[PDB]
Amino acid sequence: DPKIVNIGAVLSTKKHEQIFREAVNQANKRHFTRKIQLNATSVTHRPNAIQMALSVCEDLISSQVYAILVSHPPAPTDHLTPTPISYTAGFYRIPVIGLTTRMSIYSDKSIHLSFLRTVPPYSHQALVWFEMMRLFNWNHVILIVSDDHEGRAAQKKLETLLEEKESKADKVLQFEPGTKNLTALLLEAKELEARVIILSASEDDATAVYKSAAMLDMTGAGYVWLVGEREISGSALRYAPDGIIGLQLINGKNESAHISDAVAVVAQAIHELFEMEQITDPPRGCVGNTNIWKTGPLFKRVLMSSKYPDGVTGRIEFNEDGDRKFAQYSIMNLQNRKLVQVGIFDGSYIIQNDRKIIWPGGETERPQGYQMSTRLKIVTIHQEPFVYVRPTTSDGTCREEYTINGD
Amino acid sequence: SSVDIYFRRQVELSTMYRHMEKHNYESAAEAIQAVRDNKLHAFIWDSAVLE
Amino acid sequence: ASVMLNIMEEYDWYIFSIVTTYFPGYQDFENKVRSTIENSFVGWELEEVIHLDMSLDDIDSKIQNQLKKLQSPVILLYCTKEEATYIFEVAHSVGLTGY
Amino acid sequence: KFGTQERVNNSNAAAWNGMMGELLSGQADMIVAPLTINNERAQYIEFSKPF
Amino acid sequence: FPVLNIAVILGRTRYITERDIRSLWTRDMSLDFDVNVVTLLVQQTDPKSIITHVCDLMSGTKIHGVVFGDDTDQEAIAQILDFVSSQTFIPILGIHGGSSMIMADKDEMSTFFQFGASIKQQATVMLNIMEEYDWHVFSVITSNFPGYRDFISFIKTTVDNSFVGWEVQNYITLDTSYTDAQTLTQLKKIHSSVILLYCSKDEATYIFEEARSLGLMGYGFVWIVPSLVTGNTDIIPYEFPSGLVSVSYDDWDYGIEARVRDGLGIITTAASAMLEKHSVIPEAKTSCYGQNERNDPPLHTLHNFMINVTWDGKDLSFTEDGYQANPKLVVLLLNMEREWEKVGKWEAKSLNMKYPVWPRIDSDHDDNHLSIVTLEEAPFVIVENIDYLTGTCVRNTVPCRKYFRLANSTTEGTSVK
Ligand SMILES: *[C@@H]1O[C@H](CO)[C@@H](O[C@@H]2O[C@H](CO)[C@@H](O)[C@H](O)[C@H]2NC(C)=O)[C@H](O)[C@H]1NC(C)=O
Ligand SMILES: *[C@@H]1O[C@H](CO)[C@@H](O[C@@H]2O[C@H](CO)[C@@H](O)[C@H](O)[C@H]2NC(C)=O)[C@H](O)[C@H]1NC(C)=O
Ligand SMILES: *[C@@H]1O[C@H](CO)[C@@H](O[C@@H]2O[C@H](CO)[C@@H](O)[C@H](O)[C@H]2NC(C)=O)[C@H](O)[C@H]1NC(C)=O
Repeated sequence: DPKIVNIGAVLSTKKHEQIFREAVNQANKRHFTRKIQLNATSVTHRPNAIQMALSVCEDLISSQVYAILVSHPPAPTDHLTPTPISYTAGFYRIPVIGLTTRMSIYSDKSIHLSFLRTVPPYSHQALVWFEMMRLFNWNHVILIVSDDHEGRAAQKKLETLLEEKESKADKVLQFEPGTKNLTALLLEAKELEARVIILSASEDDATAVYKSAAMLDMTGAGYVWLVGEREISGSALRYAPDGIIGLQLINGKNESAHISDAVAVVAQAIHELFEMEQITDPPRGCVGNTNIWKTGPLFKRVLMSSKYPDGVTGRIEFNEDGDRKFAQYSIMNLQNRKLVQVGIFDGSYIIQNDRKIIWPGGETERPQGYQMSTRLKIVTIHQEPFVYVRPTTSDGTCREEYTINGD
Repeated sequence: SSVDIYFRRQVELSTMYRHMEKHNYESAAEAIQAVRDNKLHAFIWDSAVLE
Repeated sequence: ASVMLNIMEEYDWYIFSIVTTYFPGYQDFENKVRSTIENSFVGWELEEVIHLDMSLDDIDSKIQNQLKKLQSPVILLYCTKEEATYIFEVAHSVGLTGY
Repeated sequence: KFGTQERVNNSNAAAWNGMMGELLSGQADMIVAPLTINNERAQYIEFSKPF
Repeated sequence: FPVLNIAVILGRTRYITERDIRSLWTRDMSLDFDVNVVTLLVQQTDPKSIITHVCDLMSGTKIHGVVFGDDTDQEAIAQILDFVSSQTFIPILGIHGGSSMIMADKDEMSTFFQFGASIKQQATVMLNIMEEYDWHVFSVITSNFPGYRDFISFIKTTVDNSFVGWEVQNYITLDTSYTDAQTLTQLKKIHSSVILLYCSKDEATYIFEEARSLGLMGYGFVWIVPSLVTGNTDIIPYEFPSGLVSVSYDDWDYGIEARVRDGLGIITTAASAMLEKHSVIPEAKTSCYGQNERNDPPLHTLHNFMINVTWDGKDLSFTEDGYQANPKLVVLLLNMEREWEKVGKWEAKSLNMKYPVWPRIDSDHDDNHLSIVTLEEAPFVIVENIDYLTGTCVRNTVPCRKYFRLANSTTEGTSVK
């Protein structure tokens, strides 16, 4: 017997809705038709802050969708808009799959427990940096983060990567967002021995970061910069520097691929699911409900273990947090004040494109990150036998006083 | 002082830990002085500074 | 039983329990072990001895309640082969088979 | 004091501070003083062969 | 003069009308500050019903402040209303039940917040009980809902002081997704005195089922239960292996109706501290349409300028959860016959248990807790006062009790600490 098992989604435009329905129709042929029926429902996301969600409950929850897909609004406005749905479905215990939400704001699964997305967050980009750090053998770096769940998460992830190694926490630097005056900290940064730098921030903040950094001549050769996708993009580039490593997520802009891929992957999660018994349909009707949906966590469990490595977006596997695993990034260079692909990163191993490496100062290769410090500031305490303290005799610093043995 | 770690970790010495704590000093000059001043009957510190 | 003890001694597994069934020689097994374990100077520990068989339809309940208490690392089992199958399924449920 | 790891006020978790924390902090790259060498400190920092 | 606009909602399975308390609060409300009230009630809670209704009342009239009342303890509800708060910027609070029940960390934009209490603090309350009778707790598990990771740290923070001699035996997570068994087999490994629970009553229901099979229900495995479960005072799952401490704020101790007036008073005083003190208290203005950013955020709204206030002289200073920083708490024990007998009450810093002696669960077993008195002398035992500065006894000593002499008196007397 075939029961159309509805699915639901929120997408940027009606064309993408048609793409969704098309992929769904392709879906019946791939998984067994007799066992289950697939039906597609979606919304074009008219921009109402608290009413789209109203309709999600009124229409989609009333339609008991077995799962929902979501994408970042086509209109280029707002940040992390898909907060409400994760809460709203949360009562429903209905799995949600995001296509375009690479933002780490919804990483907080203690309140975003029902939340998920195919793309890895900005924090996971650190996987690259550790591998990058691994190749070049610089164990000494500096980390500059904005102060928020995003930056702190990035720090936690990278440090966790380092934890397997002897923990490497030298020179972490936290600044708070929206701050135009940031030079003072960099003066502090010069002091530190390590010459390689990595940073995560928003585009607006990054302008201020580079603006302040250029004043103190931080960009000069013997210094290295590693950065997030957001940093290379936008206004960050214009008052922006040269020879700095950068990252861009593969197929990040285009959800449709992620739509077909996520749906194929979800299909494994639901079709396999029905192999199990004691299943319950998602709560039908928003009204009359206060209870969770017992199946939902199970649906999450299979869906996280869904496999489907072959895919339009690339290999698919999910980490413990529900974040995607081994997403491919394309390394970017600033050559001649323009973005170029020096190499591309896929899987656990980096790949080197034919293009010549660029660094600060123009050297083909710039491996050494330990110039070091000629002068050491030494500290002590006042302990009588091994240390003595006398005031400078007037201006003169010291006395010609002699040891018992004549010296 | 590092011996405080010994008293800390030594639950066996908890009694002494507090007994000690309540009389502690910012420095050796005052700690030696108390015994010299006879304010405090006993002083505890590592030998190299003390001998 | 002696060989079981020698094996345990060789790996120096001092602490152990015995799960047995009403199957023949169970009482003596305990007796032989008592003497063998008792004579030695060493302070090895016998944790539990369990004697169980189906009685009515609560054998699983009673067995499960009785088996659940045990915490020991090294278990000597004694029963018919088939019974061993059932006891092992039950142990797999109990989590006693694990590392 | 050279300093010891202690509860940081309300936070209750903090660096040893004093001479050592300045060292972690990077105020003083290297510490030359009469410092006893112990494991609690040892995990945090490298120590030379005892003098 | 000011003529503020306010709304309050009573939702319930227990009988009272908002009108009753409406006129009451306005009478009580009347002298202190100007207020205009619209009262509405709704029978059962839903994400859609509540959202729709609150937007329905708010938009029609430009109310500035409201409160929420319910006869239900559902866990999700708080978050939902909180979500509305992040977008609206309209102050909200709640006096009873679920809204009063704790919720996950508040967003950067201020939300509604009367329910939460530093869970850490809550645990320290529980620890006070543990300090009296609990050491080497059996287990602390981040099983479900908010703070699985968060609860985990504090236990460490509590343990980190190392003032006394604290320690843990069981430290795991998990429940529903796979066989309960990995967590269960791990749980089998722990062998300790007090079980610590941080899971919802629903989860707990299953956990009760787990514990009986597990053997946790048996003696030597006390349960420490928070509001996560405790919240359903009216309803206790029979399978809930009783005698374990279940404790949260009590309805009998404080009237549910009682909470609303005070809050209204606080609102009034907030306005007197904001409005009177050179500030404009703006209306909600836009809640149900488009995405225009609600004509931007109100300038100088000053909602959180005061977090530690009083009302009627009551120290109702608030926490980061908006919660009375003077936690008014009572200790409740799951009794032998489905009853939350008042185990004790918590006042300020000090922890109070009504009965000094530890109750024998059912019949005394294997001569447990034999009452032994050892005379004190230079040769064998020696008694000194506990470190009251910490409120604790010396680690290498034993905390001791005695009966404060009251021979003539009916009472045995208490000579504790
Ligand atoms: C399968 O789902 C689709 C999409 O939700 C349904 O198509 C809608 O049908 C309703 C009828 O109530 C129309 O009002 C909509 O215009 C249709 N498309 C939408 C909602 O955008 C379809 O009816 C469902 N199939 C069945 C058998 O119910
Ligand atoms: C941002 O603020 C910093 C700190 O006030 C400014 O740094 C000061 O620059 C002035 C020169 O105008 C010096 O006299 C001070 O000594 C600097 N401060 C310190 C720490 O001594 C900085 O000028 C401001 N931004 C800029 C570049 O205008
Ligand atoms: C986003 O997805 C669309 C649709 O899948 C891609 O458009 C396809 O581009 C390929 C180029 O090899 C064509 O062969 C197809 O005919 C196009 N439509 C399809 C596949 O149905 C588009 O390429 C994707 N975005 C990017 C940047 O690759």
